[PDB]
Amino acid sequence: ESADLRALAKHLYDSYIKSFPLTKAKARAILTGKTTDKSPFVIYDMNSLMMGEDKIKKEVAIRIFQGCQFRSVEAVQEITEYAKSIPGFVNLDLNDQVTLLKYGVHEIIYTMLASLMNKDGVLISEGQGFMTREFLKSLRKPFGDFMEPKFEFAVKFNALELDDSDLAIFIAVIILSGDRPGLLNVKPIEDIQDNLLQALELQLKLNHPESSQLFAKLLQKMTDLRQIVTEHVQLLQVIKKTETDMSLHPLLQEIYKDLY
Amino acid sequence: RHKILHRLLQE
Repeated sequence: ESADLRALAKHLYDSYIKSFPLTKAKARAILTGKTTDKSPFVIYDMNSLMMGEDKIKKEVAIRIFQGCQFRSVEAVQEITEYAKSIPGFVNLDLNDQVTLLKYGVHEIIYTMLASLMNKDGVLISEGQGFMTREFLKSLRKPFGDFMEPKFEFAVKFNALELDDSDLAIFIAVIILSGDRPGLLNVKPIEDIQDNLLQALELQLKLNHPESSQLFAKLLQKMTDLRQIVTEHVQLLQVIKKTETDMSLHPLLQEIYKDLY
Repeated sequence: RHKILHRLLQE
């Protein structure tokens, strides 16, 4: 009933808060100025990047890309701990848990990256940097084209005005996708997803009662996400080939090989 | 295969 679905929403929200250092709430406070914290160091060019080494952790495009690579691995780790909190996930066949993460994590990375983004740029290093969109486009190819589709997506997605409590359920729904290639036992995955989808719908009616068919708009975006992921795998396929002075992190190698 | 993913899950 309604009560059970509310309890699921809250269990997931609490779990989201623990798993993810920088929430959409903190990120929006930073981006609009309303936090009382020191504003993020702005990285709008080659020099500002250089001066900003002190606030974050061979050639420039490549160094940015390898920074993006470090953060992804951490995201994958955070998303993995979050999954394990989704009721019934750890009782699935372990090979299915792996498959779900393999195909889901980048979809959640782009969903959650939108929390950190406006039309002008993206917070980095847990809100203490802000790397402009023009700077990321200005990078020499193929690195110029890497982040721009994530900005395009974020701009539309941010218009739905979801908060953390909505996003916690949406992300869980994405992870429990019964149509991922190679799943061994779909039915228990779908049973959990059906339950999350009802929890998401109730949440969207309660938390945005003036927004009608937010639930439906939000499901349509789950398909947009698969595109950006496929588009992204192919640019990475290109980068793997056309560049040599850079190795992909082993965890990201696991995820991307034999993927879409 | 997926040794790290396995490790992160079994943790």
